[PDB]
Amino acid sequence: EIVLTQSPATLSLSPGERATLSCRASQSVSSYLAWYQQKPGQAPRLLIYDASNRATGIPARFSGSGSGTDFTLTISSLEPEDFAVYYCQQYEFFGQGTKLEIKRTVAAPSVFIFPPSDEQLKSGTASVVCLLNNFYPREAKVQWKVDNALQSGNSQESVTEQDSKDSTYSLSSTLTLSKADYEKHKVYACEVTHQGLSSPVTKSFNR
Amino acid sequence: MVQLVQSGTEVKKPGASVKVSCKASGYTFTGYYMHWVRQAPGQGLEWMGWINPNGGDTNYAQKFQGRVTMTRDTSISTAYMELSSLRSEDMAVYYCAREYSSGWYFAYWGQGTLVTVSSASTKGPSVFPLAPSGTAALGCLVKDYFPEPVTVSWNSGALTSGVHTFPAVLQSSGLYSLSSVVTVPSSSLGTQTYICNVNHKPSNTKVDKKVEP
Repeated sequence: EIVLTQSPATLSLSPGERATLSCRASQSVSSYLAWYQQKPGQAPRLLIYDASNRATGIPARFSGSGSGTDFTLTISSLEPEDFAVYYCQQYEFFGQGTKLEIKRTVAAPSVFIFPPSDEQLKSGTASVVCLLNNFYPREAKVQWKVDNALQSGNSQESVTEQDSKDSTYSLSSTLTLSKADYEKHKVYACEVTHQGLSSPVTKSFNR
Repeated sequence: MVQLVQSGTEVKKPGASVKVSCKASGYTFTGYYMHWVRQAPGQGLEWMGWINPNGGDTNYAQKFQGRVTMTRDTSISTAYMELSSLRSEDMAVYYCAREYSSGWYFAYWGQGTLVTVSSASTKGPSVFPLAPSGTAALGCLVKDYFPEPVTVSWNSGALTSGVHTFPAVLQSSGLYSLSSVVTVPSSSLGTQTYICNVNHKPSNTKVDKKVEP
């Protein structure tokens, strides 16, 4: 019906910088738009209503503007408290959200691979874990290869929240197979592609 | 001051119904529309409907029409949202929110109610080592448990630097899984003990697993 496009999906800035989040409506259905803030582990919080009216108790560094189809939330001089998720809203429609991330210099991941444990094998399951440690930006590509054959749809990724000290991310990728399938193949490898790596990094082992 | 206090956590099987309450205080209950908004784990906000506590008129999102019922008990200043035929996609945090005056926006929010949808039963995890080999990485795999959460410490909390406990991932079996890892100097692997202390309160599981190279 009506779609609200928030731009960008992620905004990477340093404390003390100006953030400008964008919300575009497919068909202009109101000059009035509301902005909400959601910090980790908290309920959403209204910042702006009717495009430019600041809610009660909201710091003045938050200001909204725009009319028709284009709306903007400005956060003057970002503070550590502000790196959160922000949503725009018109009537029953919500934007997909924009995550405000702490920016830092690119950091390549340290990659480690962990074979299944003997104890787990005894139980008839094999979990191969690939660890990507302390990297930035969050965009990372992990590719499992069993006997040099690409896998698909049989792995799961989990990513930590940006670290409070060095602002890096870590990522795990778990390949889960049955004991039978795990012992039919010899070579297990996880290939990592990241903008901080000049070429992909592969960590592998023989069962 | 305005206050919206919702009911506590819910755990339901798929196909059941759930009724979340939202008790309002500090203002004229009938004077302001109440909306319901939900947030599934790790994604955005989704509007469900509103009720007008003055008279009881409702307006539901099309995707919940016939499934959801919003009511209010003016005599105890409480609004309710009942969702039936629960699906796995209904697992989310549900919020009640009040309009400030008459504009369609959410000025006052309840604290939120987690509604878990699962066919699984309480179960403690199996803890498997992630054996390592200037820095080396090791960890522990905490596999197949329900419900969340588990807590992982290293050397009884004496080791906190470099620790990374990943968010749990819901497997297709309905059970959760996560790994906790830590980076340590390579020069100490042959003599330093590394024990992950896993705690799953629901199952009374307290497993200490030594992680040797």
